[PDB]
Amino acid sequence: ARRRRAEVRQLQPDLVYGDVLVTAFINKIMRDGKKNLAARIFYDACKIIQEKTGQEPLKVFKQAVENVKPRMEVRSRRVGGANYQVPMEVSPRRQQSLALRWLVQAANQRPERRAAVRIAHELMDAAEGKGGAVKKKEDVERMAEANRAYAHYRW
Amino acid sequence: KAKVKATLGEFDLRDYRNVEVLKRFLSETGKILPRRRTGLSAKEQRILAKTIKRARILGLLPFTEKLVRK
Amino acid sequence: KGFKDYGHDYHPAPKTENIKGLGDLKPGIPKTPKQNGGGKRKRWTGDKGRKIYEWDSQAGELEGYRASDGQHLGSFDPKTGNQLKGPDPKRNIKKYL
Amino acid sequence: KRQVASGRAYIHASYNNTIVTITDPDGNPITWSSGGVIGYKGSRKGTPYAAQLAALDAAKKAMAYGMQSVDVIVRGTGAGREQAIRALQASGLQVKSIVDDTPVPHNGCRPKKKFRKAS
RNA sequence: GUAAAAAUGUUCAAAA
RNA sequence: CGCGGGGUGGAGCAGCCUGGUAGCUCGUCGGGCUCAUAACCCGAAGGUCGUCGGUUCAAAUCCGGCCCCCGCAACCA
RNA sequence: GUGGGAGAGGGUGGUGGAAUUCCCGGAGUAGCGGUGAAAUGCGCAGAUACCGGGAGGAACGCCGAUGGCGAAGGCAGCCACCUGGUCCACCCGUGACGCUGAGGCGCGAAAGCGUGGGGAGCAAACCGGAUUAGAUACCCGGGUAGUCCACGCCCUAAACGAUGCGCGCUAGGUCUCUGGGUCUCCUGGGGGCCGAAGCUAACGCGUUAAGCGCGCCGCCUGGGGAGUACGGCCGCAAGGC
Ligand SMILES: [Mg+2]
Ligand SMILES: [Mg+2]
Ligand SMILES: [Mg+2]
Ligand SMILES: [Mg+2]
Ligand SMILES: [Mg+2]
Ligand SMILES: [Mg+2]
Ligand SMILES: [Mg+2]
Ligand SMILES: [Mg+2]
Ligand SMILES: [Mg+2]
Ligand SMILES: [Mg+2]
Ligand SMILES: [Mg+2]
Ligand SMILES: [Mg+2]
Ligand SMILES: [Mg+2]
Ligand SMILES: [Mg+2]
Ligand SMILES: [Mg+2]
Ligand SMILES: [Mg+2]
Ligand SMILES: [Mg+2]
Ligand SMILES: [Mg+2]
Ligand SMILES: [Mg+2]
Ligand SMILES: [Mg+2]
Ligand SMILES: [Mg+2]
Ligand SMILES: [Mg+2]
Ligand SMILES: [Mg+2]
Ligand SMILES: [Mg+2]
Ligand SMILES: [Mg+2]
Ligand SMILES: [Mg+2]
Ligand SMILES: [Mg+2]
Ligand SMILES: [Mg+2]
Ligand SMILES: [Mg+2]
Ligand SMILES: [Mg+2]
Ligand SMILES: [Mg+2]
Ligand SMILES: [Mg+2]
Ligand SMILES: [Mg+2]
Ligand SMILES: [Mg+2]
Ligand SMILES: [Mg+2]
Ligand SMILES: [Mg+2]
Ligand SMILES: [Mg+2]
Ligand SMILES: [Mg+2]
Ligand SMILES: [Mg+2]
Ligand SMILES: [Mg+2]
Ligand SMILES: [Mg+2]
Ligand SMILES: [Mg+2]
Ligand SMILES: [Mg+2]
Ligand SMILES: [Mg+2]
Ligand SMILES: [Mg+2]
Ligand SMILES: [Mg+2]
Ligand SMILES: [Mg+2]
Ligand SMILES: [Mg+2]
Ligand SMILES: [Mg+2]
Ligand SMILES: [Mg+2]
Ligand SMILES: [Mg+2]
Ligand SMILES: [Mg+2]
Ligand SMILES: [Mg+2]
Ligand SMILES: [Mg+2]
Ligand SMILES: [Mg+2]
Ligand SMILES: [Mg+2]
Ligand SMILES: [Mg+2]
Ligand SMILES: [Mg+2]
Ligand SMILES: [Mg+2]
Ligand SMILES: [Mg+2]
Ligand SMILES: [Mg+2]
Ligand SMILES: [Mg+2]
Ligand SMILES: [Mg+2]
Ligand SMILES: [Mg+2]
Ligand SMILES: [Mg+2]
Ligand SMILES: [Mg+2]
Ligand SMILES: [Mg+2]
Ligand SMILES: [Mg+2]
Repeated sequence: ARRRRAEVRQLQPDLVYGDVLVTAFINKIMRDGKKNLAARIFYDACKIIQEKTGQEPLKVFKQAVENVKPRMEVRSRRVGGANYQVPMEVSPRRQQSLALRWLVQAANQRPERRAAVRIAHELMDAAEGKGGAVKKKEDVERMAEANRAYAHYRW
Repeated sequence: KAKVKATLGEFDLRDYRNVEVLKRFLSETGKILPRRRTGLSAKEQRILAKTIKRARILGLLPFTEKLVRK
Repeated sequence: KGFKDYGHDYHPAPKTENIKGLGDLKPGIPKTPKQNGGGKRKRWTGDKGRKIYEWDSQAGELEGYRASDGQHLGSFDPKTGNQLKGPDPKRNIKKYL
Repeated sequence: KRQVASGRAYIHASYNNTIVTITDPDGNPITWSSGGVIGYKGSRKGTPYAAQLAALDAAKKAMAYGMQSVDVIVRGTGAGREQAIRALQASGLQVKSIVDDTPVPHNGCRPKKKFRKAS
């Protein structure tokens, strides 16, 4: 805002895995202030992880998120005339926030039925480096460079 | 910094033939330099240029060559 | 049809009861300035009486604004009760009523 | 059709575009490039990034004929001139020398209007 | 020394 | 009527100059997104290549029947 | 009168390099150009970029400036010739010969006009492209008079310091150009800022006055109509008084 740099709210570490990064994800999964059904589903998914994935449903989460992080994004910018969308670097915590969001959306966008199964599958794929929210990241990066010329427009 | 007027003794500023004598007033590209860097007065800087030009006509003093390294 | 002037450059308000254009004609104030008119035209909210007429002196004509929004609704002949225009999108009278 | 060690490279950068042409010990072209040559077009040519790729693709081709030590002469005030010099140095070519020889009338023929504006 | 691009409509008094 | 140059995404339309490559703008669809609009930006449906046939692991390419539109010397009792 | 000073003062002739365009030659290839973004435009019939050679015209970069000169308009590379005004020093000459100035005469930016010449760049008009509701404009691509020279007209202007010229008197401080000299400063001419007293409607002016006085010319007397109409004069005309 106009005054200060807002306030970087802090997270209350997971209550089953404990971590301020596994919690936020549960915020997005959450709808209508239902922290309840939120977390719940997140683990019901971790379960499905084990099922076939004999891997830790904790790193399969850390990895996924990692593969879906926008190194650089393209943000608009009205110039002395028409508007140009400049390519810039994404804040570290900005990369996270987004990396997560898309995951959630990319999850519901799947043809699955149990929200757990979805948030489950997606995370697998996202970790494999080839999912739905992944395309988004591979893509949002494509935007940059494409408009690499307008580099001299960094604000 | 080093004032051009300084670095030299008693010279005839109306000597359109003394290469170096005059050759040392032409910036780094031939530009006949200002008092702010030569240090002559009104009546001087004048009679100076007049003569500096004369020398340019005789292939002695250059007209411009754009300094090297940019 | 048209005007009927002699030495005067503006049409006078014909006061009522002659104006058989609409029903119930009912007189009213002098609120809304003239186009530099020296004042304020003659109004006759009138049939309904949720309807207003102010007079066009140059024009010869009285023009209807709604009782509610205050939006120009037409121009009509005092003679007949046949309108003369379209509704002008661009003026409002309720700032004067 | 020849292959010379030492050569020369010219930089021309008008606010609309930047062109680089590599010559020889005399000034006779070996190859060139610029904004459009790369893949850009229009306004996105006066852009520095553009200039960059250019100077690169320029010398990049010069490599074929085997170019190494080559002076540099710059002409322009291009909103993308430096990148030219930079991209050059940072190439398989050694910037043997950098000079600025942008033409300039010693007050001669009247200019257009977009320029005559100075009076 | 250089913001592309955007027209136009309304009409009085209160103080001593 | 005879030589002999090509058909391709709906359209504009490159390779055939020495045989594995399904090229791109505009246009169509969503988006990015702007003041509207527009250049631009990214993904994308959009070409058995007319086809009976020879050639090959693979054929639009080496090439035969002419099927058709353009070019078409000239001729025309 | 004498001896010296500075200056883009004016006229004639001559001369230099930078750069633009066009031509010629070489090298080289897929775009250049341009804008807010584009398009028209130019380019495979080889353009843009580079190198070399040639022609031609116009203007004079750095010096250069709150700078100088001239009555104003106005004046700028360098060189020579012809020529004007002006400042200081010397107190040598003449001895009021001075100031102003209706009318008259000369000069007078740019544009414009005539005859002839010249024509690179720029550019009214004009043609295109975009923008826009339109765009007879702004922006872009082209482009002719004209700009340039000689001779002759034209005679206007925010021709502005919006301040007529001349002489005397009324604190200085500061910086700048140019002189003379018993060179931390004195002294004369000129260009700026801040400012005594004072004037002023205020804004501001102030030894360069809009201060304080005298001599002479010019002009004003409510806004619009109107710098129009008529008459007169001048002009090739446009027009001017
Ligand atoms: Mg000088
Ligand atoms: Mg009115
Ligand atoms: Mg451009
Ligand atoms: Mg613009
Ligand atoms: Mg409009
Ligand atoms: Mg109107
Ligand atoms: Mg209207
Ligand atoms: Mg009004
Ligand atoms: Mg009382
Ligand atoms: Mg002189
Ligand atoms: Mg002459
Ligand atoms: Mg001359
Ligand atoms: Mg030349
Ligand atoms: Mg021409
Ligand atoms: Mg040629
Ligand atoms: Mg063409
Ligand atoms: Mg061809
Ligand atoms: Mg060819
Ligand atoms: Mg050269
Ligand atoms: Mg040349
Ligand atoms: Mg004067
Ligand atoms: Mg002047
Ligand atoms: Mg003289
Ligand atoms: Mg003299
Ligand atoms: Mg004395
Ligand atoms: Mg005497
Ligand atoms: Mg005496
Ligand atoms: Mg005496
Ligand atoms: Mg005597
Ligand atoms: Mg006597
Ligand atoms: Mg005597
Ligand atoms: Mg005369
Ligand atoms: Mg004149
Ligand atoms: Mg003229
Ligand atoms: Mg003439
Ligand atoms: Mg004639
Ligand atoms: Mg002529
Ligand atoms: Mg011509
Ligand atoms: Mg001709
Ligand atoms: Mg032009
Ligand atoms: Mg426009
Ligand atoms: Mg418009
Ligand atoms: Mg408009
Ligand atoms: Mg407009
Ligand atoms: Mg133009
Ligand atoms: Mg033009
Ligand atoms: Mg004409
Ligand atoms: Mg004419
Ligand atoms: Mg003429
Ligand atoms: Mg007059
Ligand atoms: Mg007078
Ligand atoms: Mg002295
Ligand atoms: Mg003085
Ligand atoms: Mg003084
Ligand atoms: Mg006082
Ligand atoms: Mg006072
Ligand atoms: Mg003052
Ligand atoms: Mg004084
Ligand atoms: Mg003074
Ligand atoms: Mg003064
Ligand atoms: Mg008079
Ligand atoms: Mg009057
Ligand atoms: Mg009157
Ligand atoms: Mg007049
Ligand atoms: Mg008359
Ligand atoms: Mg006559
Ligand atoms: Mg005529
Ligand atoms: Mg007349």
